[PDB]
Amino acid sequence: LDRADILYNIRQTSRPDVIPTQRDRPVAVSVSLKFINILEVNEITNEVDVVFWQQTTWSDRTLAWNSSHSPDQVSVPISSLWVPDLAAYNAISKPEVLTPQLARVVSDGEVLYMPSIRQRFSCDVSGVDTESGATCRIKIGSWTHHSREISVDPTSDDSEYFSQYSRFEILDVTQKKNSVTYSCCPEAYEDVEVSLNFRKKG
Amino acid sequence: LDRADILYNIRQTSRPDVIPTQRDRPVAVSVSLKFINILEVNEITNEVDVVFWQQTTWSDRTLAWNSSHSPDQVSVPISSLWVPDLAAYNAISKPEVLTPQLARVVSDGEVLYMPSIRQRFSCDVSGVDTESGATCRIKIGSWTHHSREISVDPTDSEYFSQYSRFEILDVTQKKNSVTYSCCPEAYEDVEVSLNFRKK
Amino acid sequence: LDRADILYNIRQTSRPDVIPTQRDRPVAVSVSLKFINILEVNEITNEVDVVFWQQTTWSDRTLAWNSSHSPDQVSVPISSLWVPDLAAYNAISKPEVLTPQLARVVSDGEVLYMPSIRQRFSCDVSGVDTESGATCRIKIGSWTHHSREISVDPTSDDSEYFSQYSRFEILDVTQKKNSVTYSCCPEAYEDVEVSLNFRKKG
Amino acid sequence: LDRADILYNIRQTSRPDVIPTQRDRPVAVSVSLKFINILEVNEITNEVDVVFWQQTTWSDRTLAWNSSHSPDQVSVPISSLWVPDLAAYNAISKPEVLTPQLARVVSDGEVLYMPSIRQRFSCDVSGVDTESGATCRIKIGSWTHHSREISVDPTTDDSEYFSQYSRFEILDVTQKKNSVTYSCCPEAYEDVEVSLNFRKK
Amino acid sequence: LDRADILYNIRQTSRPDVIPTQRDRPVAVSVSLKFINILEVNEITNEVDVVFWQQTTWSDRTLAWNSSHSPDQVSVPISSLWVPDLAAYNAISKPEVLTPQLARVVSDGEVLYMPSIRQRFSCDVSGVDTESGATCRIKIGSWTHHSREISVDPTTDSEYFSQYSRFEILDVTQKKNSVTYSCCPEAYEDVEVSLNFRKKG
Ligand SMILES: OC1(c2ccc(Cl)cc2)CCNCC1
Ligand SMILES: [Cl-]
Ligand SMILES: [Cl-]
Ligand SMILES: [Cl-]
Ligand SMILES: [Cl-]
Ligand SMILES: [Cl-]
Repeated sequence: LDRADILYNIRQTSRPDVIPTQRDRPVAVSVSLKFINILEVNEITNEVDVVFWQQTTWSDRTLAWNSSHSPDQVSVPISSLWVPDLAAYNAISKPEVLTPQLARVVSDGEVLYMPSIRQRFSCDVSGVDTESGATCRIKIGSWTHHSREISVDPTSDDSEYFSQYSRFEILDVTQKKNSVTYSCCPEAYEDVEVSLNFRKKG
Repeated sequence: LDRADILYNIRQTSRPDVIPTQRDRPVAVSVSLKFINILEVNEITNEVDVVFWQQTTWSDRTLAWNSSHSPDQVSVPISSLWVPDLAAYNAISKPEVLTPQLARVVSDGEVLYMPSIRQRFSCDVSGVDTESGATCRIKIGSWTHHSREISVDPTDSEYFSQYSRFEILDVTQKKNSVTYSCCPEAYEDVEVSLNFRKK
Repeated sequence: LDRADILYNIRQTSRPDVIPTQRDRPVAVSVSLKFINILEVNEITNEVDVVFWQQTTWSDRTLAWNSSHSPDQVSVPISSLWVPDLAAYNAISKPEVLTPQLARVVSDGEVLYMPSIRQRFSCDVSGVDTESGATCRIKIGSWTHHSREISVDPTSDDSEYFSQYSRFEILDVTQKKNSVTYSCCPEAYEDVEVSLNFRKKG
Repeated sequence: LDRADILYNIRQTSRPDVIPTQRDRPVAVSVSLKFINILEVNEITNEVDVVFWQQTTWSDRTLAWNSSHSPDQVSVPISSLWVPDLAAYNAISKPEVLTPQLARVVSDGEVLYMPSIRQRFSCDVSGVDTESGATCRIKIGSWTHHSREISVDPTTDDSEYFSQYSRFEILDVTQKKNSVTYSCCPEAYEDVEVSLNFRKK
Repeated sequence: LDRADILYNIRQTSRPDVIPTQRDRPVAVSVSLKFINILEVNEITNEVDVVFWQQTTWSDRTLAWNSSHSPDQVSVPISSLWVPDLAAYNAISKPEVLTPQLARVVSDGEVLYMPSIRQRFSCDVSGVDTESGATCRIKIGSWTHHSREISVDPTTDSEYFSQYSRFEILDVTQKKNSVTYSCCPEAYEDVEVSLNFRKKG
């Protein structure tokens, strides 16, 4: 197969509306935030404007092809793929996607989608101008798929991609798995809670 | 049936333009606002910027499937479904939808659509910096469907951000049904009274 | 007929690009503005930011159906209908439509379209902080259809739907029929001139 | 023919991607800006926010019909027509189109497209608060079509449509045709340079 | 062939989803920024708002046609072409494209795409109000295609820069880099554009 054939096959048989569950197990989605910038912070309103790369991976076996005498990977527009319906629970703006909306598909059906996103959050900005800094928690999970359909799991240097030119610096990033069960319903919705410990540079 | 078959069937036979009335009874739409944040308040202009989850439920029997050896529920893009034409009467900005535009469809044809919306409203901000607080009333109803086509009923502060400059004292919901001088028909709305104050 | 059949028939046959002229007479469009709010006024720049319901009615006989044992009216997306190409001649922002873009179609082919619009205008803001108030004139008519193709005519209490919470109050609204000729072309374009007499409550 | 037939024919045979050149001669595009308002001016940054009607005309013979016992003109969505790829070279915002995106098509294939546009420009705001005023020059031409494919010409009262309520007033509007060879490409690109001489009241 | 036939053929066969690699060599993409304006600078936040023409060229042999008794070039909507998935690594706003989204396709399959973009960047604004000025570095490369799939090269400063900017350009250098990230084995090529500029005195 060449790239043309693989991309034709994916475009022609793409069920972007269909979660690729295998044998009634959840789709395992990995999410890791790489912080790139902290642009605007307001300690009065507890609001932050952040840029991050959202490293997102999952398997869709319907995409897989025999890689013998074929490309190992192709770039696919996300409009031709099922993508997890991830939302930031404490976002106060729509995600501004700064990058081309393409994912990488490996011949085994692994998908890697890593958009650069600028987004505003409601989180704890208290202590931002102190030595110990602020801890801003960002929660990202499936909007409509509970734990039997989508599982979310966290997956380098926290500041490896962070802009040296930000007014802020990163002290620590932790990414941990949470679940919310709401009063209305019995099902749990999984999220990654990303704790961004940062401060204003002196 | 698997998810692929159910979602194919819905996509292929979706009449998103067709209100799913049964036996000439109105479609019963439930609306409950879960307040998440109060972001900007202006007591001079009487304007508020609010984030809420708009819990919206109704039945569309045309979506229903036999759930024996099948999923009980699927996630469906709202572009493939009829959705009530709800509007906030006192909104002064278009709703900014912060979440994926998917609904949950249950095998009995129940639809649950719960977008996170940021929107600006014209309401009473007077008293926001006092102990008793402000009461901001938000009215939501069908823009074009009268009471014989759509009924709206209330089904709320539990998921409010601890980091807001504001706090919720109380949320009350009433149903209103208004017949205007021009027309014979009644228009239903849910009136949500948000009593909040600066911390 | 049921709603499903009527909406199918309209979607299949509507011709949204085709002005429904009868025997080469103009399409009679009625326009009435119901003011809902006055949000921002600037007496220096002579600019106002207003919210209004634009009550718009006309007949399209191609939409009509036999109402015996059928609904008298349906809700139709405006993308499935011909709609008059109305513009505010003194608008300085695009109309922000706040409401679902649906019209009501009666079985005789009468259409009622009433969007809630927020829009900014260039008009006379002088006297806004006085007892007599400002008179801000808004002109609305067809962008491309002259008087032989579209006629515009004005169609309750002026303040009936006006927000009690506005910094402003309405003293009077008058709506009258005008015509504009541009220097380039011989034809007249009909408009409704809406005079909004309002003042600061102070 | 009635309007329904003409609009069906245009919609069914519309090649909006295809420049309607005749025998490898350029498409003659006429462009005239009618200024409606000057909303924000900044003499520090040399930026202006303007509203104008962009009167745009050209011929597309593929649209033409026999007008005997037929309408002489129809309103057509620009999504069903080829439109010149005009750009303002010194625009610093996207054109905000305020009006329905319809053009007039005459039975001979003449197209008239006149959107109301709000747009921000980088131009000379110096002297805006003086008697002689500022001269803000706006250059509009085809982004991708050189002079053998598109020619641009100014059309053959400057304040006739200008808002009486603007903080500003128009002293003069002049339009001149330029034909410029840029470093990237060997071909010449035509533009209309519109000089807006205006001042604060 | 006429333009209508060429544009039909391209629309029917272009494969916009398919990188036009030849014999498993990378697609050679050339990128050069022509700075048009510097609109807003903030030395406190280290943010700049810039307008530039992004001159972008590559070959797609699947677009080629016999140019004998045919146009040498056509204007094609980029939605009908494969375009490199270029991103500015230090952009903090989405690119605001100010120009019609058309590329030029030559009969040999060479593509020229040159949008005017307004975009905000995180870069070194320190020294902007001094004689030596600030040096703001902008890195542009393929978001998803590593060096075996896409190579990025500069073509070899103030020619199109607005005389009305509050700022002036002292120097522009454009040089080729390769970045390997810790997670993954492949290198991604980028053009690093160093914009040395200052406030006019
Ligand atoms: O459906 C969700 C929900 C949240 C809160 C309440 Cl009170 C009810 C339902 C849970 C899944 N994510 C979207 C919202
Ligand atoms: Cl690829
Ligand atoms: Cl599902
Ligand atoms: Cl209906
Ligand atoms: Cl017409
Ligand atoms: Cl061409």
